[PDB]
Amino acid sequence: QFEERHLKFLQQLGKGNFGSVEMCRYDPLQDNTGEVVAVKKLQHSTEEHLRDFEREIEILKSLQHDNIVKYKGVCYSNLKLIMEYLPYGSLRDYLQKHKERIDHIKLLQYTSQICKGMEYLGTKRYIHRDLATRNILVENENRVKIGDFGLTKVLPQDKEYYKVKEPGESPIFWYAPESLTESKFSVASDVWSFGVVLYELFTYIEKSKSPPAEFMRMIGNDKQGQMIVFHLIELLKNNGRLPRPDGCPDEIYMIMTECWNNNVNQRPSFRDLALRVDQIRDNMAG
Ligand SMILES: CNC(=O)c1cnc(N)c2cc(-c3ccc(S(=O)(=O)NC(C)(C)C)cc3)sc12
Repeated sequence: QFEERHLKFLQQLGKGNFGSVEMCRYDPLQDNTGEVVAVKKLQHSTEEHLRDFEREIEILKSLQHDNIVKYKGVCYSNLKLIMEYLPYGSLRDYLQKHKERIDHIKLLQYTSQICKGMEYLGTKRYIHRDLATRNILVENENRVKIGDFGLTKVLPQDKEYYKVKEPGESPIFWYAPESLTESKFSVASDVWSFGVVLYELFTYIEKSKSPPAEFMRMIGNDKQGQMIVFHLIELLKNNGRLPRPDGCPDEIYMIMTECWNNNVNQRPSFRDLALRVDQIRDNMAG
């Protein structure tokens, strides 16, 4: 395992209401020859939260895939998860800061990798429940990985869905309708979220174009607080949806819209999604 005493803090990478990822240097020989790693820890340890963190760590440990962040180990005294440090960080920040270097063909390469990373999860009956460009990491120009599994749940053997309602704030603007109204999470709800990820990528993370910004405008910025979800549910029930990002090809937007089907069973699989995207990639290549 990794010793507490040998992990040097360098900087904070992410923060939340119950988590944090810091950039650290694991220098066991204290001779500045150790590698830099990412360490995630609970922002406010609660036994409930610690139990989930334990399961999260097992989830990631059971995953080994080119498009999934690598698990390096744990750190015991306050549990700490030691992962590989992807130098380009989140896809959300990367994309926003370097939009001039990333074209549509690249966005589709990232898109395809995310699909293969999600198909892999589904193969283990794992439901991510939190896909968003802020947890997709960039190893390099050409490689992205799903980098966080803090809300990931395993489907029970007898059901094709999982019900859960965790205390606090949820990323509602990425949630499928049945997840908002019924707290139901499945591969299909992951596909709904995937379509929001696709949207994100093609907006190049323009601040006014984010899902929250776009939905709040549709709902009405003069909105309340507990009633926000209620209105969001109505808006999606009447087929209201995120607009086609600027410069986004009609064939890409249709993939997004198909992922955003109210009919849970009518949404495409991650395999077919990879298929259509790779097809489009080729059609743009030659
Ligand atoms: C510049 N390089 C980096 O920044 C970097 C390098 N290596 C990594 N492995 C990671 C992982 C990151 C991350 C960031 C937010 C979330 S999150 O889903 O929002 N969850 C919280 C905030 C509660 C932790 C998950 C993971 S960034 C990053």
